[PDB]
Amino acid sequence: EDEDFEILSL
Amino acid sequence: SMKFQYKEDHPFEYRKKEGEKIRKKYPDRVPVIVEKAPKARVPDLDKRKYLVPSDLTVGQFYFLIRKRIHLRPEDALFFFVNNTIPPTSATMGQLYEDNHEEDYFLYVAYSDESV
Repeated sequence: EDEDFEILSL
Repeated sequence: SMKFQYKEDHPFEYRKKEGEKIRKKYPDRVPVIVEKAPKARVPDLDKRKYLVPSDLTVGQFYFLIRKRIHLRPEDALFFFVNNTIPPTSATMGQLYEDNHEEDYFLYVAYSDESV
């Protein structure tokens, strides 16, 4: 959640 | 001409600075803003801004959204980007390359109706 952006993985 | 709240709530120059920063900080990811198409009869997605691996597929993103909003699995789910529905096997990186706006964000709407 960097700078209100949710960080997804895969 | 679908409205997106992140666009409705911020001026262009703010958005473009922010898209360029995040693209500089995470070069193998793309920033994506996702919102339900208005008056689609599906649950809303509360979190709207995502930083997604460029190799993530559309179908993988579908599956994540379906889980988050508790979509029943008989219900369909479609992405719209510039009025097109991408192939489920497309990558989000390719979708971003083909469709990102001049603020360096990709905007995605969704519905359970394709038409």
